Amino acid sequence: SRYFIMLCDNETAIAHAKKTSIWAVKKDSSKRISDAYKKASVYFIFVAQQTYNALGYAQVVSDLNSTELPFWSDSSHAGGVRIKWIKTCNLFSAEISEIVSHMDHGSEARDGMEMMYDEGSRLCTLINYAIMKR
Repeated sequence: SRYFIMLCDNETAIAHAKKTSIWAVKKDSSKRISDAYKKASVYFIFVAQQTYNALGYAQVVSDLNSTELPFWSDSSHAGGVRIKWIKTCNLFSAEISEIVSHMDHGSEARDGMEMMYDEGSRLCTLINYAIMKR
């Protein structure tokens, strides 16, 4: 399993993705994600950019496609992927936020980056736990 963070700075993008199960992948992250999709189960963990709220996580279930992008995409995006939502939420967890704060080997997460297996596993557990506690 391989895990990537999507930092959402646009409420309409996440709302649309929660309804339509498509995400737009940035040109700078697309090569790594597409390659990972061919080699492993790939998960996107969605986090709000401004607050580090947990928004959910999903499995990627199609490869990068420049011909299927959601309406909110722009010239920074290479293509879309279809996703399968596993959990959806909108909550603040200080434990989740701390992981995001240090995801770039001690520096703050960057949108589209791949995280370590341990970080992905922990984040998915923390999302499940936060949901069951709220």
